[PDB]
Amino acid sequence: MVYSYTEKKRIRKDFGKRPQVLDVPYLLSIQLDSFQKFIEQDPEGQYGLEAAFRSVFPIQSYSGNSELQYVSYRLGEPVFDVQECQIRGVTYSAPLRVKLRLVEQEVYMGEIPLMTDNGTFVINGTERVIVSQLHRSPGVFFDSDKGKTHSSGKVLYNARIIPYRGSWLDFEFDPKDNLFVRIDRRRKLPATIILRALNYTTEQILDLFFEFTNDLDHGPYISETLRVDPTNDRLSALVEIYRMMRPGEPPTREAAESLFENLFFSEDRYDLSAVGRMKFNRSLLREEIEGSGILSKDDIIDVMKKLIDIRNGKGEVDDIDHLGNRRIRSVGEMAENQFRVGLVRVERAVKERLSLGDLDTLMPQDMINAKPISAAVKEFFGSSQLSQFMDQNNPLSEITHKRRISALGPGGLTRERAGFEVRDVHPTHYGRVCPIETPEGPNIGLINSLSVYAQTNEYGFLETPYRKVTDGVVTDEIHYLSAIEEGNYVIAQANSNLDEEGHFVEDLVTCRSKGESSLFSRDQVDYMDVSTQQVVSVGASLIPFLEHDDANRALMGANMQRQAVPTLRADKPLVGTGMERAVAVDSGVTAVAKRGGVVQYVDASRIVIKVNEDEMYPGEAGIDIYNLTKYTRSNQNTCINQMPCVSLGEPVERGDVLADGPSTDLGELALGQNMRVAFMPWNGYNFEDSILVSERVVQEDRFTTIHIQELACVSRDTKLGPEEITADIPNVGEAALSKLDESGIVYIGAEVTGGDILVGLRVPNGVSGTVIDVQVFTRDGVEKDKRALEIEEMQLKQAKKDLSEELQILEAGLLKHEFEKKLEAKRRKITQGDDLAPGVLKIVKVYLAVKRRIQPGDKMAGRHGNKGVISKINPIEDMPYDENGTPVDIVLNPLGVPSRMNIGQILETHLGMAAKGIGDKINAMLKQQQEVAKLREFIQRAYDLGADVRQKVDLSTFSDEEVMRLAENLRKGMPIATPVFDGAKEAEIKELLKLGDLPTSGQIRLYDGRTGEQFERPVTVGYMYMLKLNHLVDDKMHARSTGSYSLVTQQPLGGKAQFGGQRFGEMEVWALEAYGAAYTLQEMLTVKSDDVNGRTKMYKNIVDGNHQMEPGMPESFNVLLKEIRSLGINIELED
Amino acid sequence: DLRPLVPLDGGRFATSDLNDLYRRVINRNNRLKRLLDLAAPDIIVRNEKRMLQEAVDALLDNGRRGRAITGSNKRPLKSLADMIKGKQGRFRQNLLGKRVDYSGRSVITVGPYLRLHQCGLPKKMALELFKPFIYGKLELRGLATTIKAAKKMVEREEAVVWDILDEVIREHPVLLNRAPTLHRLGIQAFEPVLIEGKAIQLHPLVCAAYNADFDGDQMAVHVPLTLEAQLEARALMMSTNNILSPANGEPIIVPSQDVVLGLYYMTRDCVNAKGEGMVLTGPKEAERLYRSGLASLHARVKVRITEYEKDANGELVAKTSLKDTTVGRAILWMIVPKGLPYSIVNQALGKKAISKMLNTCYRILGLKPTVIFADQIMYTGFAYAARSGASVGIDDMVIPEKKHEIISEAEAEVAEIQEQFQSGLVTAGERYNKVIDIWAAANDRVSKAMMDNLQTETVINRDGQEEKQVSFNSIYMMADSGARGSAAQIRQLAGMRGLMAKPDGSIIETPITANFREGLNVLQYFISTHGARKGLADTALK
Amino acid sequence: EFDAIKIALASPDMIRSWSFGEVKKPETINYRTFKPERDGLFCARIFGPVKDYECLCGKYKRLKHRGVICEKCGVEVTQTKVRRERMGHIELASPTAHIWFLKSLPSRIGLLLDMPLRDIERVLYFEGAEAIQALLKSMDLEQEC
Amino acid sequence: TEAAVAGKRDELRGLKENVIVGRLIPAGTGYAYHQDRMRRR
Amino acid sequence: MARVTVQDAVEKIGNRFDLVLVAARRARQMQVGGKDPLVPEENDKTTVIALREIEEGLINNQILDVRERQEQQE
RNA sequence: AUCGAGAGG
DNA sequence: TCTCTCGCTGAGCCTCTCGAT
DNA sequence: TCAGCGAGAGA
Ligand SMILES: O=c1ccn([C@@H]2O[C@H](COP(=O)(O)OP(=O)(O)OP(=O)(O)O)[C@@H](O)[C@H]2O)c(=O)[nH]1
Ligand SMILES: [Mg+2]
Ligand SMILES: [Zn+2]
Repeated sequence: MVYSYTEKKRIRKDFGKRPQVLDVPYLLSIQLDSFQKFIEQDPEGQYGLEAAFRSVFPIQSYSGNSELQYVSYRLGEPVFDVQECQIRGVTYSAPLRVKLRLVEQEVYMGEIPLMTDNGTFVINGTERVIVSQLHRSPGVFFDSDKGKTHSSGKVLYNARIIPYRGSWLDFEFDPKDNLFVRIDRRRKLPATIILRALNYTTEQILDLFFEFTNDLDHGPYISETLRVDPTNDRLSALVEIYRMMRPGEPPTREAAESLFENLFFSEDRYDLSAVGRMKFNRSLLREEIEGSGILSKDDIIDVMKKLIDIRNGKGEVDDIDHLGNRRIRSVGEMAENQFRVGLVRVERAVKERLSLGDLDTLMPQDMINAKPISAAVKEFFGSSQLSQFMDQNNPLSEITHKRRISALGPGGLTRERAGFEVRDVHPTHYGRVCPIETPEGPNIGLINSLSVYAQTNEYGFLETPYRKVTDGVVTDEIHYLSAIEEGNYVIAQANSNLDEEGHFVEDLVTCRSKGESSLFSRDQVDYMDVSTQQVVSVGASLIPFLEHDDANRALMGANMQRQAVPTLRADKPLVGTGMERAVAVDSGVTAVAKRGGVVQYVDASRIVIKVNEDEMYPGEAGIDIYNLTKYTRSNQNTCINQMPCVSLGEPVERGDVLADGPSTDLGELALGQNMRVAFMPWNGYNFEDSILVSERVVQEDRFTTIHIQELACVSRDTKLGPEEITADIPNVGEAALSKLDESGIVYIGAEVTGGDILVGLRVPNGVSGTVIDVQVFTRDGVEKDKRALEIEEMQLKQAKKDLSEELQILEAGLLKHEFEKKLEAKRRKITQGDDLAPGVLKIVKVYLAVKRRIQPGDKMAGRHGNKGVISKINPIEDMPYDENGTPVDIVLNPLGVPSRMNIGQILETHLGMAAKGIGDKINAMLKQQQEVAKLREFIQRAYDLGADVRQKVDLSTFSDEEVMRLAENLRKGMPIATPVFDGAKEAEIKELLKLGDLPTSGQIRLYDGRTGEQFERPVTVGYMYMLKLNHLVDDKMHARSTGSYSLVTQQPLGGKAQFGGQRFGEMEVWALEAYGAAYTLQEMLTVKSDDVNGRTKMYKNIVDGNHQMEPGMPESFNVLLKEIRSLGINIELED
Repeated sequence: DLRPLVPLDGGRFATSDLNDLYRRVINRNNRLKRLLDLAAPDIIVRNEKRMLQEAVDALLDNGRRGRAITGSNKRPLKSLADMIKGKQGRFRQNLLGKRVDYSGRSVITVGPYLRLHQCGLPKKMALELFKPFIYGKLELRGLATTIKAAKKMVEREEAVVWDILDEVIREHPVLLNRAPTLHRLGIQAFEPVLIEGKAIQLHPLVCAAYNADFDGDQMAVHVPLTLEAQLEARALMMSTNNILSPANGEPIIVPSQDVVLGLYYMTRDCVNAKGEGMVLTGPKEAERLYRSGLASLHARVKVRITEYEKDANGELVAKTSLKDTTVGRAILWMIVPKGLPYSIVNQALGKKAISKMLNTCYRILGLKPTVIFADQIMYTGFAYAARSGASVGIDDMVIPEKKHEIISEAEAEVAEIQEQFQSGLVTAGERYNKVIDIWAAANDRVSKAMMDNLQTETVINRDGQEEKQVSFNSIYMMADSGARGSAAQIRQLAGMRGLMAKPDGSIIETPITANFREGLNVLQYFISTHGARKGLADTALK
Repeated sequence: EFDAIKIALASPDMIRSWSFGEVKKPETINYRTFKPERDGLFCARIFGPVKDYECLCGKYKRLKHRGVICEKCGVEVTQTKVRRERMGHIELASPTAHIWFLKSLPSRIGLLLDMPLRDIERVLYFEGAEAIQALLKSMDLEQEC
Repeated sequence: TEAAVAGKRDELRGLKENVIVGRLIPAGTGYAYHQDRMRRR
Repeated sequence: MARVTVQDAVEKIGNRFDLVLVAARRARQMQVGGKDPLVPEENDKTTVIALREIEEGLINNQILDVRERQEQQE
C-alpha cells in the first residue's frame, strides 16, 4: 500500500494480524446528517422543515371563505460568520424567508441557528452540543409486573400504546381478572366502556371476542368486565369519560362526543408517526407497513385481542430494554418538533386574526408574527436539558461529547425513575453501544457512547455492519443489520481464521445466535464481524492492551483520557492502537488540505498552497489560503493553538495534515508525554498511589501547560455615584497608576501579579500572567474615548492589510468594483455600534495567560486507570540510575499492579522499552554518519519483524532523502501500534527487545542514587505514556478566616469564588459528640458562625490575646422560630 | 429581611417565592373585601371564597391539595412548610450543620518524614488561617500601631510576618477531616508544621483510619480558637490517643503496603545465603555486616541476644542467650522496646504478626512506647522496602498445566447436565444451580492448584544437594504479605477469572478460561463487563 | 436565660398582638421609588426603618435622636437589625381553614367530628369554613367526653 | 402539628436539643456544667 | 514527652474528661491574670505548662480551690 | 439564592 | 372479624466549573 | 420509580 507524505514521514509499525475490510467511517457523521435533513430542500417534503410547514399549512380561516398558501422557503446569508459571532457574542444563525400567497409576499419567520462544519452550534459566543437521545419508540408494548404488584404473586400483564404525539392509553388487569383502560395514566375504568363509546352494542362486543369459555385455552374476562361495567348506553359511557377527564363534569351533550373524537381520532391532536405505525403493524402482524397516523377502532380491538391472548398464553411478553425497541432522536428531529410547536402557536393567532373581515388591506406578511417561533427556537437552543456546554479539553473529549447518547431529557427517564435494569448492559449492545465507556456517578447506565462502526437507520434504530457469508466463503460486501434482524441469523466471531480464499479453517467456529454464544458447523454460518474493535467506542479503542485490563480499570482509563490537558510541546505515544490518526483528522482541530498542490508560502499564522493544474476551476486563480488559530481560550480555560508542520515547496496531496492543533503531532493524537518509569518502592514517597517525579521533567517543561483566563469589567449606569473608567483612582500608589495608561486600561503584554489593577485589585488571588488580548465594546451612539479610538484604528488598519493580503496573492495567479464593495461593509462593522445588555455603558474584556508547571499536589494518570498525585520533586542525583548512568524520570509503586488489575501498564512498559531501544540504536547509527545502506538494512529488519503482519512496509521504493527523513524522525523512538483486541503477543515483544540489545525479561540492575549501592533484585524499568489531568492543586487550595456572610441566615457563604468557609455537616457533629468534645462543638456552632455578637467579641478577644468566648444563641434558631410563628403555631422560650 | 429582595447587577430585582404567594393571598382577600361591600349576588360571592381558601393553602404547605402553583417556569413554588421539612430545611441545612469560619481545604500527599502526632501544612494556608493571632502579636511587639497597619504588613508579606507566624503556630493543633465522616476517627487533631507548597502532608499510618488514599483525595482543616478548644483537641482528639478503634479491641494504626513489604523481607530466611553459619556478638555486628556487604540479609546465623521481661513483680529482669535467627531479624531486634519476648520477631512478619506485635506492646508496656515503636517500625519498613528493590514483571506471573485439564472435565460435566436438562427429567432452575455449583468448584480447584505452584516451586542447592524452599517470587511475596492483594486477584491473574454477577444476581454464560496474562477475546470481555457495571451501580446506588 | 420550649396553638388575639404595624392592605412591594412603598410587604411603619439610625422621612439621622417617632411618615428610628424581628398580620374577610390540621395526618377536625374526611373536604370546597367553625364552637368537650 | 395540638413541652434533655439551640451537650466536658445546673435546681 | 502524650497527665486526675481543671482555671489565670508559672517555661506556650504541672503533680482541683480560698481572704 | 448540565473524592 | 385499593412518607456526604433566568 | 405502613373499604 502506497503511503501519503504525512504518513511517509513517520510510519507507525503495526502488530495487527487481522486484515481490515471496512475503513473507519466519519466519526461526526451522526451529528452532520440529521441537521442536514433539517435544512435540505426535499421535493417529497417528507423530512423535517418542509414536512412541518406542509403539515401545519394551509390555513382554513374557519369557514370565512379565506385561505393562506405557501410556496417554498429559502435560507438567507448569515449576517456574520462563525468567528465574528464568537468574538462579538451573538448567535450564528441564518434568516428564514418563506414566500406565501393569500387567497404574494415574503415574510420573515425568525432566524434558525446553523451548525458549523465540525457539528457544534454557536449560541451566545460559546460552542454548544446537542446530545442524541435514546428513547422508547412509539407503538404498542406488552409488559408484566412480574408478580410484585400484589401479595398473591400472580403476573399482571398489560399493554400500552405510546404515541409520538398525543395521549397515552393502557389496558391492564387486576387480581380479579378484569380489563381496565387507563387514559393519561388516570384512575381505572372498565375497558368495555370504550367499546360502548365506539358505537358497538353488547351483542357485537360478545360476538367479537367469543365463538364458549374453558379453563386454560380461553377466558371469560370480557363477560366479567361487562358485568362490572356500570353503563349500558353510549351516552352514559361518554359522559362518564368526560367526568373522568373534567372534574367539574357538566353533562353538556353534543360536547362530550367532541372531546372523545378529538382525544384520539383527530389528526391535529393525536398522531402515530410512521415509525410508530410500522412498529404497531409489526407487533400486531400486519403485512402492510404504512397507514393512517390516527388510531382506528380495528387497532383497539386487535390490541385488546392480543393482550387477551398473551394473558391466555398464546403470545410472549416483550422486553423493554431491547435496542430494537429504543430509537435515537438527533438534533434535527428535536429542532423540527420545536419548530412545529412554534408553527402551531402562530397559526392559532393566524386563525384568530383571519376570523375578522379585512378587505383590500390584509397582506400575507402582516398576519404572521415570528416572535413566538423565535422564542421557542431560542429556548430549545440554550435552555434544553440536551443542549449542553461543549467539552473542549482535547480533541478526544470533543469527539466523545459529540458522539454521546443520553437516555435522559424530555420524554425520557428521570434519575430516580430509573431502575436497576435500564442501567445494566444488554446482549443487543454488541456493536451498537460501548459496554465500557460510561460515567461513574448517578448517571451510570443512563448515558452511553456510540460505537465506532455504529450507524442509524432511517427510522432511528441503531444498526451495525457485517460481512456476508456465501456458500461457505466469506465475501467482501457488507450489509448493515439492525437489532431485530440480527437475532434470526447466526453471526461468526471476528477472531476466526481464514485461508486467503474465504474458507473457514476451523471445523467448528464460534458464533452467537439469539443472544447466546456457541460453536457451530461451517455450513450454518451466515454472517461475520468486520473488525476486532467493533465493540468498543473511540475512547476505549484508544487504550493499548485493552484485553489485559480489568473492565473497571478500562472504564476509568477511558474516562480519564478525556481530562488530559494539552501540554506545551506535543509528543507522540510510543505505544498506540493506530486509531489516533482518525481521531485527530476527524476532530476538526487540525487544518486539512482541501486540494492537492505545492506549499507556495508557509508562516506561523498563514499557509498558501499553489493548487495543481488538474484540480483548479477554469476561472479560479488556483491558490488555497489557510488561516490558523493562535492562542484563543477554550471553554475549560485551556489553550487552543495551531502550528504549521510543512516547509516551503513540499508537495501536498488531498487530505494531508497542514497544521497541528492542540494535543496533536504530525496528524496524530498526542495527549501526554513518554516517561522512563521504574516500578519499585522508594522510601515511602509513593506510599498508596503517590508518584515520585525527577527534576529533569520539571527542568525540560515536559508538563508545562498554558491556561487562559477571561475577565470582564462592565461599567453600569447608576444615577448616584455613576461608574466611570479613568486612570484617576483615589488613594493609590504611583506605580499602580504608572502601569495603567492614560485611558486607565492595562497595556497589552504587561506582566500583572495578583492584586494589580487591570481597569481603573481586579486580578484575583495568586494567579498571575501576561495580558495577551484586550477587547472593548461601547453602547451605540456614545463616542469612543481614548484607547478605544486607537484599538479600532489598529483593527481597521489591520483589516485592510488582512484582506489585501489575500487580494495580493489571489491577484498573483491572475471590474474592480465587485470586490471593493465588500470592503466598505467590512469597514463599517468595526466602526459601527455593538449590541449590549440594557443598563450598560461599556464592557472591557481582558485575557491573561498563565504557565502552570507540575508541583506536589498535581494529579497525573496513565491510560490504564492508574492515577496518582506527585509527592516530591526529587533532585537528579537522587533518582536511581542504570549501569550506563541514565537516571529514571518516574518511580511508581508496584503495589497497585496486582490489586488494581491492570497488567496493561506492565505490557506497555516493556513494549515502550523495546521501542526506545530501537530508537536509541537508530540514533547511535545516525550520529556516527554511517552509510545509508546500513540505515536501510536496520530499518527494514526492524519493520519486517513479526509472526504474520498485515503492514508489509518495503524500503526499496523509498529514496535516499525519504529514508533519511524517516530515520531523522525515528531517532527518538520507533512508534508501535497494537489494535484493541488483536495486538502484539509476548513472544513478539521479547523478539523486539532481543533485536535492540536489551534483556528479554525486561528488568535491569538499578543503583541507588544516594548511596551508589546495587539494589538487591532486578527492577522493571521502561517507557510509559503519562497524562496530566485537569485537577491542579493550584486551583483546589483555599483558606478563609473572615469575610462576608449570607443574608437570611448569617452564615459564611459557600464556594471558593465567594471566599467562603467549609461546611461542618451532621456527621462531623456526630464525630465531635462521640469524642465528647463539647467546647469545640459549641465554638463551631455559635462563635465561628451564625452568631452576630459572638464573632465580633471573639475576634476582639483573639486580637487582644485573650482566648475566651462568650457564646449566645444562633440566628438560625431565631429565624426558625420566627417562620414557625408565622406559620400560625405559637412557639416560645419560657424561663 | 427573612424573605430578602436580593439586589441584582441589572435593573430588575430577583423575587423569592414567598413574596408572590403573599401577594396573591392579599389580592384574593382584598377582592373579597370590596366585592362583599358592593352587595354582589350570593352566587358569585361564594366562588372566590374557594379561591381564597386555595390561596391560603398555597401560601403555607403548598402542594398538599393538588396542582401546586407554578411560577414563571414549570417549577412548583416553595411554601412556608417547605422551609422546615426536607433536606434543604432549616433543621438539616442550617441547624444540624453549618459553614464555619477559620477553615480551609486542600489535596493531601504522603510526606513520610513526619511523626505520629504531626501534619504538614502550607505557609499560604497558615498565613490566612491565623490572621487575628498575627495581628494581635504584631500589635504586642510594637511593630504596628493599629489593625490596618498590621493588615497591610500581612498582605505585603515581610519577614517579620513569617517570623511571627512561625512563633504563632508553635503548639496550636488543627483538626483534619475527610469528606465522608463514617465513624469517629474521620476527624483528628494534629500538630502542624509549616511546609513550602500547596498540599497538606498526612502521616502514612493515619491514612487507614481515614480510608484516605492519595489518588487526588482532599481534606479539610479547621483551627480551634479558645483555650478549652485547644485542650479538647490535645487530650481527646490528638492522633496519639486514638490507638484502638471504638468498635472493637483491635488497633487502627497498622503498618501496611510498603512497610510490611520491607519488614517480612527483612525477617524472611534463605538457604545457603552469603555469610550463613556465623556466630555474632549482637544486633550491632549484624547491622555492620549487612551494611558492609560481608553477609546477606537472609543468612541463618546465631546471635547472642539479651531480652528483658516483666515477670518479676513491678520490675524488669534480663536474660542473655544464643539464639538461632537471621541477620535481618537481628537488625529488627534493635528497635523493639525493653520488656518484650524475642519470639515476636523470630518469624516472617505479615500484616497479622505486626498488628499483634503492636497490640502486645500496648498491652504490656503502655502508650508512649507503643507510639515510639510504631514510628520506628514505619521508618525501618520504608527504608528496607526501598533497599529491597522488589518489582512486578510479566515473567513473575506463572500459569500451571492442570488448569486446562480441570476446565475440560468441568466442561464435560456441564455438557452432561445440559443433556440431562434436554430430557424432561429435570427443570431449569435445578440445572442453573447445578451448573453454577460445578463452575464454582472448578474455580476453587484452579485457584488451589495455581497457588500451590506459585508457593512451593523454588529449588536451591546447598553444598551440592538440591532442596526446596518458600519462593522469593515477587507476586507470591505480595500475596503472602497481606500488604495489598488477596488470593482472588492472584487467581484471576493466573487462573480462571471465574463467574460474573449481574446487578441483581449471577450469570452462568460461559467459563472465562483466559487469564489477564494471556488476553481475553471479545466475547469474554463482553461477558465480563456485566460484573463491572454491577459493582459500580451497587456502590453508587447502595 | 431559658430552660424549656413551649409550643401550642396561636389565638387570633395573640397574632394581633405580635404585629408592630397596623395592617396589610395594599399588596405592593416596591418600585414607586428606591424607597419602599407604604404599607407594602417591605415597608417602613410596619417592619421598621431601612437605614441604620436614620428614618425614611429623613427628619433626623443621629443616634442622639434615637427613640423618637417620625413626623412625615411616623416611622420610629432604630437599628436596622430589628427588621429581622418585627411582624405583621392580614385580616381575612372570611375565615380560612389551616391545611395542616385538616390534612397531612388523621384529620384533627376529622376526629373532633364523627363524619369522615370526605364530607369535610366537600364542605370546605363548597361542593364553607364558617360552617366548620360554627360546628367546632357548637360542641362542649366535657359533655361529649 | 401533634405537638401544637397537645401543647407539649421540651426540657432539652438530649443531644440535638442542645446542638440546635447552641449550648453545651450533656456529655464529655459539658456533663459537669449540666450537673451543676441540675444541682442548682 | 508531655507535648506528645498526656497519659501521665491524666493518670494523676484519673478522668480524661476532667480537662476543665487544666484549661478553664490554670491556663486562663496564667494567660490573663498575673499568676506566674511554677515549672520553667522552656519557651513553651501556655496550656502545655499547665499540663506539665499536673503531670508532675503541683496542680489539681483541690489545690486550686484551696489557693482560691487563700486569695479570698483580703 | 435557584434551576439545569457536567466533574472529582 | 378481615382481606383488599388508595395515599403519603422516605430514599449518604463534601467539593469544583459553566449558563440562565 | 420500588418498598412499607396506616386508615378505609366492602364480603
Ligand atoms: O460516590 C462516591 C464515590 C467515592 N467516594 C469516596 O472515594 C472512595 C472511592 O474512590 P477512590 O478512587 O478514591 O478509592 P479507591 O482506592 O478504592 O479506588 P482506586 O484507587 O483503586 O482506583 C470511597 O471510598 C469514598 O471515600 C464516596 O464517598 N462516594
Ligand atoms: Mg482516593
Ligand atoms: Zn417623619
